[PDB]
Amino acid sequence: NNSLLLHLLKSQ
Amino acid sequence: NNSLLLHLLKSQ
Amino acid sequence: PYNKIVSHLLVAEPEKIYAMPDPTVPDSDIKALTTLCDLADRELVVIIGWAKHIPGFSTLSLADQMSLLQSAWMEILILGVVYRSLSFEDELVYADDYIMDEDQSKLAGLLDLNNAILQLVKKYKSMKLEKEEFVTLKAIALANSDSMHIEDVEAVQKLQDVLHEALQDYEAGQHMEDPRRAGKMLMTLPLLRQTSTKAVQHFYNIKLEGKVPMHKLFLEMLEA
Amino acid sequence: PYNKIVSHLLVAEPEKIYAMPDPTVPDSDIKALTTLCDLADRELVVIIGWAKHIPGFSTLSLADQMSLLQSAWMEILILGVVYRSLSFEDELVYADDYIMDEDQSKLAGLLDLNNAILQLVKKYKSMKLEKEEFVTLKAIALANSDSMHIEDVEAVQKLQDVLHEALQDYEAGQHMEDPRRAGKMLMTLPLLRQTSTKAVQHFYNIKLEGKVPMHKLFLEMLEA
Ligand SMILES: O=[N+]([O-])c1ccc2[nH]ccc2c1
Ligand SMILES: O=[N+]([O-])c1ccc2[nH]ccc2c1
Repeated sequence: NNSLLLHLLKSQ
Repeated sequence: NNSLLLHLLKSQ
Repeated sequence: PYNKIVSHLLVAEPEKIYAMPDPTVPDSDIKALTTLCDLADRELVVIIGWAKHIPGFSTLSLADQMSLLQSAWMEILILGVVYRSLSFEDELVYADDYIMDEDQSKLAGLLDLNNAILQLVKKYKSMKLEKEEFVTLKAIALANSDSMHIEDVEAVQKLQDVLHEALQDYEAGQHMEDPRRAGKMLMTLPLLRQTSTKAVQHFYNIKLEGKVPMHKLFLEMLEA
Repeated sequence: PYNKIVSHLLVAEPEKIYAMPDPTVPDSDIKALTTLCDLADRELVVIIGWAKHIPGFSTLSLADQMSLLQSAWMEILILGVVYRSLSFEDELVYADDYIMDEDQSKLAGLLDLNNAILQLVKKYKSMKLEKEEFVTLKAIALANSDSMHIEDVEAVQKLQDVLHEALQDYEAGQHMEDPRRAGKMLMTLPLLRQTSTKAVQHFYNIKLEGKVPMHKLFLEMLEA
């Protein structure tokens, strides 16, 4: 859950 | 031209 | 007027991005590799936002969205370079400011990888690949990326089916002279998969040698 | 009654061949790898004679016939194992006398390769792959093998087209419930290409370590 990929996928 | 693959491809 | 999915992918197509190799740094393999990894890092952001425009991609679990991108990202990057290169001869358009010929590929240690990318270019030139076909194949490459880690197998199959249908509908309307054109386009995906595997192995090894700096997102996709 | 090319490929399908692991030799990674390389060596002879039954293959230059086989041989070997494995669960039927489960794959150092072969098996089970589709995909894998060294590009394209047409004709007649089945079958080829590349790299490395004896023909295909 530290993943930049996950962060950008959540990013609106 | 020493190739076993070529030999088998020529083989009748 | 043709398939709406194809029209939608065309409008979702991200804007060009420049490599901007540092003009103060001497030319070297390390500069060329730094520049390409930096360009890939920035394109990966743009690819994540693009995937969200693909009908049904945003409905998958974030886990499945990550899995598809972790498997397909280098195929997506390679297809972009391939499309940009179609009007060139024996040159790869990484970016409008970063066009590599054979000499430059040799200087970067990329001759073998770049010759395989040029093999993809040669096949798509002979087929007169259109932008419509390019953007549909990019989306199919994402949906068909064969991740070992998919949660909702049936939902990922439905995404493949929707995009495959769009390609077939596009080809049935635009290319009546060749009723097998859609299949010929799908038959280019194995070489894209093969070239992607070669690229990832090559940049993973460069990561190991530790002489080329790489940004967080590129590193995360290489480590996946 | 269906497509003649498909009927012809079915009758050209070679007979089963046994692994015959040496029952006097203790079980080990070296025995398992020796047995598989010996089995591949014998199947490669059978694959060469099979390819001659493919309409138009024998009309190519011997150079182009060699190029196609040098690129596709491991895909052809893998598809055979995949087809034989479709009624099994988490086991690979190399031969009726050589069925590997996860424990045996671990013991041979083949867990990662065999998990990727099992991924192909899982997809073809879900699609209810038929023998007709198997033999047509094997021939397509040969014709679409993306050799860098082709002399008669247009003749190789015509071979692809003839076999692609046979698959489409087969699916149009046998599978009216799914007018995209031919394309779905073509969309399995990237994973076959990826798994083949993994297999060749793995056996090339075993060749380098020099602890597993290999016969002339297998060695020639690995060195290509
Ligand atoms: O093949 N590559 O490693 C590769 C392909 C496309 C790219 N676009 C930006 C960087 C990059 C690298
Ligand atoms: O994957 N392999 O290395 C592999 C695949 C199929 C085979 N059939 C006989 C040997 C063999 C090896």
